[PDB]
Amino acid sequence: VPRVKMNANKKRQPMVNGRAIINFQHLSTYEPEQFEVANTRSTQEQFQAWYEGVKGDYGVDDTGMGILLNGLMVWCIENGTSPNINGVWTMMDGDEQVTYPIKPLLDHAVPTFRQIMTHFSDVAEAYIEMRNRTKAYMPRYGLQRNLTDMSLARYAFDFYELHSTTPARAKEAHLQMKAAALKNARNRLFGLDGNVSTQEEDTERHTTTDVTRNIHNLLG
RNA sequence: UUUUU
Repeated sequence: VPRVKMNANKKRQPMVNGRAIINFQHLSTYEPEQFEVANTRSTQEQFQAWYEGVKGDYGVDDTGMGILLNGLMVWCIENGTSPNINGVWTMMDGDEQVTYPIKPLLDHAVPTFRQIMTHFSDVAEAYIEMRNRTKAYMPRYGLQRNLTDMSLARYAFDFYELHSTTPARAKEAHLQMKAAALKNARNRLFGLDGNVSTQEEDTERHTTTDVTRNIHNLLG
């Protein structure tokens, strides 16, 4: 008495013209990563374009970017990846402090800069645990949110990506800090258009006329 | 979706 193996498909199906459109053979093997089909982060083409833009502006090569990306990621952990950031971002070269401009780093991000840094969310999460083994390390973003749980330091930056299995109680904490940080976020599409209104005067000026025009139909 | 500095 062998054991039968069950496999179910079809059932309802779209059936646009009497036959199914879904390729169930391909659907069985089509199991991509959740972050590869999410619209909350930049695509591979957009991320690749951003990478070359930073190279052409800073002038460093591939090995230089590897060092810079580590410093930039740490800076983005402490300081949020807001589109309004300006000035320079700093990294420690052993003992001295070196600064790099922020403006060229924001120009080549086709989507918002937070989507670009979302690609570093998995690496950034591992960085916090590496720091939180012998010392209490809390990112400045988590300090500004008044998060009193040091165990939930893995999730203390604004470019963190939610996962199906990685967070269990951190989902509630991460969303609460997002709501607190976005309590007074204005959303205006337009504002201060480039037109200055005013008007245009098209009238000839002659010595025989007055400041504006001649006087007619006036008696006295 | 964005908006978290």
